[PDB]
Amino acid sequence: GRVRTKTVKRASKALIERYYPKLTLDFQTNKRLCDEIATIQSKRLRNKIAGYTTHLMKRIQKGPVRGISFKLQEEERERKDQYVPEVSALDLSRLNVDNQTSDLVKSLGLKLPLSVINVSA
Amino acid sequence: GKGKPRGLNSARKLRVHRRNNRWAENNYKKRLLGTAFKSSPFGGSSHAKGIVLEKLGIESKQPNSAIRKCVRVQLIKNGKKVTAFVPNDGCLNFVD
Amino acid sequence: MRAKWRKKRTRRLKRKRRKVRARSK
Amino acid sequence: PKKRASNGRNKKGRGHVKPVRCVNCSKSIPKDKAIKRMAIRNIVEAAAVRDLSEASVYPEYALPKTYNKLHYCVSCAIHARIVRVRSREDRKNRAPP
Amino acid sequence: VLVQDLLHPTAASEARKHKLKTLVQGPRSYFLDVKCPGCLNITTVFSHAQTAVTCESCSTILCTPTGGKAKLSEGTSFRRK
Amino acid sequence: GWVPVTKLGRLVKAGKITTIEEIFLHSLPVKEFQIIDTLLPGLQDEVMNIKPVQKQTRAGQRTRFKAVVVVGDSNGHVGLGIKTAKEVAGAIRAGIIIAKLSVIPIRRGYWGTNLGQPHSLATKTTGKCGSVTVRLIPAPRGSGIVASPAVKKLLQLAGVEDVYTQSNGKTRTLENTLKAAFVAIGNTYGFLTPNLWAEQPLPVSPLDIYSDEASAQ
Amino acid sequence: SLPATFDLTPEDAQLLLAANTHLGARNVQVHQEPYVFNARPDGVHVINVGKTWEKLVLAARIIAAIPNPEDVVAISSRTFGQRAVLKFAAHTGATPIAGRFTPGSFTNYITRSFKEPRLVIVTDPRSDAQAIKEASYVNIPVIALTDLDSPSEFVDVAIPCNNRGKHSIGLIWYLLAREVLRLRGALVDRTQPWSIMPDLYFYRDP
Amino acid sequence: TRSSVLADALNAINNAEKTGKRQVLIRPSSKVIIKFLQVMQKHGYIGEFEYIDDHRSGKIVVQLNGRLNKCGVISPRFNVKIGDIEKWTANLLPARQFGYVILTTSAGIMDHEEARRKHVSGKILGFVY
Amino acid sequence: MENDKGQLVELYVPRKCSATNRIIKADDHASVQINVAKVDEEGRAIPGEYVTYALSGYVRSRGESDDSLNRLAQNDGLLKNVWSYSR
RNA sequence: AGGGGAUCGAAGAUGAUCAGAUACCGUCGUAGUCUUAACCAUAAACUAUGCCGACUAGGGAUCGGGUGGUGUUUUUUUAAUGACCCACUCGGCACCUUACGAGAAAUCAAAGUCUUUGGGUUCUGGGGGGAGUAUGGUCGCAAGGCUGAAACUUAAAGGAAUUG
Repeated sequence: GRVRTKTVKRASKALIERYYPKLTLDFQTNKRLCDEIATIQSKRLRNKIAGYTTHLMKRIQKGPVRGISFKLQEEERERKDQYVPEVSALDLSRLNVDNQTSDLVKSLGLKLPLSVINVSA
Repeated sequence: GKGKPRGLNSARKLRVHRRNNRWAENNYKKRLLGTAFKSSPFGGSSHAKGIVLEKLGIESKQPNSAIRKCVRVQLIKNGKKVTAFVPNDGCLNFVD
Repeated sequence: MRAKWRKKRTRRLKRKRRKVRARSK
Repeated sequence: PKKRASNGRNKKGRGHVKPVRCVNCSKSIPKDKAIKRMAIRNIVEAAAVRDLSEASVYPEYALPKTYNKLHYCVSCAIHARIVRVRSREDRKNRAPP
Repeated sequence: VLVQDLLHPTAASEARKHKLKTLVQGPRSYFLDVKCPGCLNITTVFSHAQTAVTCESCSTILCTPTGGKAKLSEGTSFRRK
Repeated sequence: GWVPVTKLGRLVKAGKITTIEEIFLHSLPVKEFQIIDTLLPGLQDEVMNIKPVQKQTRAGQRTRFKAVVVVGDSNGHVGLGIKTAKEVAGAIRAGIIIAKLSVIPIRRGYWGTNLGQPHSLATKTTGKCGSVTVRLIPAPRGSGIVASPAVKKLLQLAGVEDVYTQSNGKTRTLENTLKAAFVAIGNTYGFLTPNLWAEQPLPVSPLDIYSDEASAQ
Repeated sequence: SLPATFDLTPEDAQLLLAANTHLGARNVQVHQEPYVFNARPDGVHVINVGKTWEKLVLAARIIAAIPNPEDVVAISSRTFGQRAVLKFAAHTGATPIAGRFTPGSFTNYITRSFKEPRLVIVTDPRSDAQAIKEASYVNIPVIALTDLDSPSEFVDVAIPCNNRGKHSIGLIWYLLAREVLRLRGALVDRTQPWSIMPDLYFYRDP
Repeated sequence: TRSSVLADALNAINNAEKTGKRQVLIRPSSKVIIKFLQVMQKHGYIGEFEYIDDHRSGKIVVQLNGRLNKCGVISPRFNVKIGDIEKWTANLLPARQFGYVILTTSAGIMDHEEARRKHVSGKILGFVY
Repeated sequence: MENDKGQLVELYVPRKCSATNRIIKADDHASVQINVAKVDEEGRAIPGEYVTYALSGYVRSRGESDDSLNRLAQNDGLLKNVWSYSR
């Protein structure tokens, strides 16, 4: 009987994506910050917005959830997004295919190190 | 395809087929039978003089509700009996 | 009415007419 | 309009199959047009087998299970819950479950 | 694929498709040179016998016809000619 | 003012794209009506239909309004738009916006020899939406536009001067005939002629040679 | 042409044998038969790496032809390839889409997740029949990671590979991310392998 | 049965051309279609087509380069007088400048512009464009 | 398209689907043009030169964009043996 | 016309129902249902899709035939041999997705290759009623079948889908 309607949800998703560093786990603490960073006309609503704030923020710290985005996770993901090595596994470190790769080389008139490994007929 | 004889030498079949199928027309059939000439008050005529015999009030086919000011007339040319509308407002007070 | 009983009633009418028509003939 | 791909029947390329009566109203219908139900139930109730085992000189009993094919006309089947009118797009769903 | 070398399809295609729907309606049957230990005459037998076969020199049965290729007799020595 | 959202709008906002035909040369998709506003300032309209159409609901016959508007100057560009809106005047502006979005060119041909400037269509074209089929038959120079009163104005906007329209089906419906005319009129470039057989170097994307200019994240 | 630097060494060929990237499902559509070598006695079909690896080089050439890595969409729709696509975007621009494609992303500019990509990559046409259908409206070249029995409509570059092999889907991503990087620039010659085993693109439970 | 091999030839080409196939196969490979194909061949509408002469009238394969758009037959082969050849073309040709109608003639099998030029007529075989 | 004195009077020369030579429509939003780079020494594709391929939306609809591309690639040396003409 | 004649069952009779119930329900029950020999020649005789021919997309099963496996499977453990599984193919009843294409759509892999209009060929329709009626002929023991209008009358019936 206490389901949170759309407007409290839409307000809550706004604050999480704008001041995620500024939220705190304690409900009373982040209740107060909703005062001057958001315009809530009724005190009861201000409680509820903070109410879903705690629910969302407790979830977000224990792994990011879809529907939430902010700068910190964008850059933190981007830190995984710059994993590029000098070289890579596909290399001349040792074509090992059936006989068709032997016919693959002489087709165009080029020289390749043909080392064929037969595939089962 | 197209369900009609197309072959170069089947002009008769196409002609007889059209001859039979032209009869399903309405204007065509009335001319061939001459039903306007034979079974019709007008013998292929535009007008026909006659004599009014009575003034009849006819209920108007609904949705309209009205008396339709019609007169029974005898056609001189065939002797038949038809009823005729009188145009214009009044015009039954202008006919006897 | 169905196509049946319209046809059936005309069939009964046709039956009646042929007896009457032949009755004079 | 044309409501079904196969008109109402599992009949393709015959012209005639057989008339079959219905187990409720006794209406002659084609056998394939019928609603076929392999009603597989015991003579007794589910909770009933306990007394039979108690009240039999056969300690290891067989639990017989009767078979009867109820051939149903759709007039009786729909009234008898056996089938349900389905969605037009879901009409094509021929899967038994 | 609409771009296919129907002119020279691989040997997989021919043995896969029907004879009459090939490029050239070539027979796939054959005649078999077949011998029996009890005779001294050769005998050429069609793949699908279509009727009983007997050596002229010695009276014998060779392969009883069936719908397709005939099941040859037990003591029958066959070869493709 | 107008802030574009598509790359096409942002690239047009650079001013690099100035040719409408480039959009159609590369078949560039169109999502913003301002694109044709800037590219074709000389662009007029005219409203064909004002049709009331109602949903029968629990309330009753809530009469929505559908109007069809054609757009395109006589230089060889035409766009036909249909839209359903409750307000009568907003339907005109709602319809034209999609009509701008749906602008299509035309291949103007010659009836006979290649004399003078093009006047008519270069081929007889197939068009059929619904039951209506409109067949645009090329006509000699000066023969006039022989068409339905509604359809002929679509051709007048298109800028073709002579054509024969062979209408089929329930031409009484105006929306289908307009679409059928529109389907047929745009089939000119879908029809191949031997002068077109010559291969082209397949000109590269102005979306990439005018290149990334905006959306500089 | 293409240089001699595009061979499949037996060390990574033996990886492909372990990767199980070459054995498909038990049936094949007629548009994937050029990418099939034979069938096995148990009734299963086989992909030949000679086709896909070349075709995978072709796809990179088209991606390399893209000037802006940020306007190329990489699609995943299942955890079987979610980790790889995000971490395929971990090597180039590759504006990614995770799971649900939120249809209306290529038209319908009003949406917040709207994009104007110049190319798309799909892990699975089956799980993503929709976004490929979206390219039909906005003229996007489509490169698909196709099974032998995956329907291949509206897809320009079909990559025949195993979508049922965990070690396969990330490895086809492992390659596809590799040579684009190689053609991106500042990648050294192809003499030596990666820092660690390639097992790192592959989603683990949990 | 095959009431006209020419009809089934032009039918088959259109069916495959609409599909966009690079090659089409025709049977039973008579010469009238072969003569018909020559007329397209000199007009670039059709590409290299290989005639396969099996001992049962054989068959053909036609590597059409996806060039024409619609080639059809006028069956039966109506006769035509030279004064009315233009009348036929208007009803069949998408345009005067391009597209041809094929006339069989005791002179030979040729498209209409040359049949007009050399001034001889006959019966209509088909139309190409 | 050109008049009696050259000077082509035509909005644009349409593209031909290089797979099937059919003329590209003006609204064929399924039709797509792909660019392929040109590679050079030590396996690096160079921006600046690029080969272009046009595909009609009809071909994509039929799902033949892939094989037709292989026909359009085996000739131009992009791939050695991917499109098997004979099978 | 003859034989047969269990069941069911027109007609009919009954007892209920309703206001009426000579209808539905129940019981009885005649012709009939069965057969021998003839008639009639009709059905929503319908897959409401004439017949023949070619082509165009994929798939899967199924029926019948055929082909191959050092495949399984049958007393003998590659022997005196059917069933099965595999790869197929021919023909059939059909089926699932997709609509390239068509269509008014429902839907159709044929209802596709039809305004880019022509493979051959047969029959049928021209708003609805009147009316499959009257007449006339022919067939039939008859029932009736086949052929088949008109006068007169109306501005619409009708198709497929949408919303209520």
